[PDB]
Amino acid sequence: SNAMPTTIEREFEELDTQRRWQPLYLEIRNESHDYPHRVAKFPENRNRNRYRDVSPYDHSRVKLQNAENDYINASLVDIEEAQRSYILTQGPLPNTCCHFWLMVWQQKTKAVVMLNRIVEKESVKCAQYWPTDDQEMLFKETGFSVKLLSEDVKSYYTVHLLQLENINSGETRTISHFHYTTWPDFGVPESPASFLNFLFKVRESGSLNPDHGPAVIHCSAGIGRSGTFSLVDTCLVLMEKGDDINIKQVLLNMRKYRMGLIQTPDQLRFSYMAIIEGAKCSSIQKRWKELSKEDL
Repeated sequence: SNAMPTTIEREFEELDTQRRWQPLYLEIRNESHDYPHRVAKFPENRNRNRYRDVSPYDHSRVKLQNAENDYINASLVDIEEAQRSYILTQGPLPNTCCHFWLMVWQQKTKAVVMLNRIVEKESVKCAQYWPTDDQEMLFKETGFSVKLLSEDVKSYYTVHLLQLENINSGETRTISHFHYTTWPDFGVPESPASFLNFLFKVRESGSLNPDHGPAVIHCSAGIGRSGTFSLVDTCLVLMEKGDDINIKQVLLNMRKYRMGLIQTPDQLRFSYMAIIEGAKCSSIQKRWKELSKEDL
């Protein structure tokens, strides 16, 4: 529709030309406001944090309602401008899987987006908090069980349909669990197409829309891969609404909700590439799907 490169396109060109991705990434690190995270650093919360230096801010943390200790390492990332809100969280610990499902229940979450593998370069990054066989999984501490209803196994992701049961009330909800299986830790998806096909499979289930609770997005720390997913999705939504977006300023605004979103210069560059390609969307999504080779 315009011959002239968009601002984002031109920024990308000269960022690449001048090899300026690391300096831009360092600028974002330098301009990121720190906010209090006292609750994360309570001594009784030590066994609730996977990583010492990845903490939710006091002002945006997700609270476990009606619990002795209401702490979970999870952040409500709220972009009013985009009518978009996500929970970003760490990969649950063996002792916080029960808190995870409580939070999914209380927040009226329909979708969980998992961007990590359980084991990455011989480090355990997440507990297996959902079943893969016909066995009901019990979370006695918060009173939930999870059962696998069905699964769709693609070449680079699986979608699990889960029955989450509040055992105290008998009430059940179907949760879509979108598991990206080939996005390495501190790394990037194989292509903008593979990432975008995944994102649009999440969108198409209705799981990111205002009529459900916030989607829960997690990886290992809930900032790198989770920040990439959330940034791209938020920038795309801002752009269709007709906003003329600065990706750097959108990232600094999302970083006010959860520290350290986007962990590498390459992740930042990939975010740009996915936003540039994503801006082009019924047939565009058809090409992404085929280029993703999801059926191999």
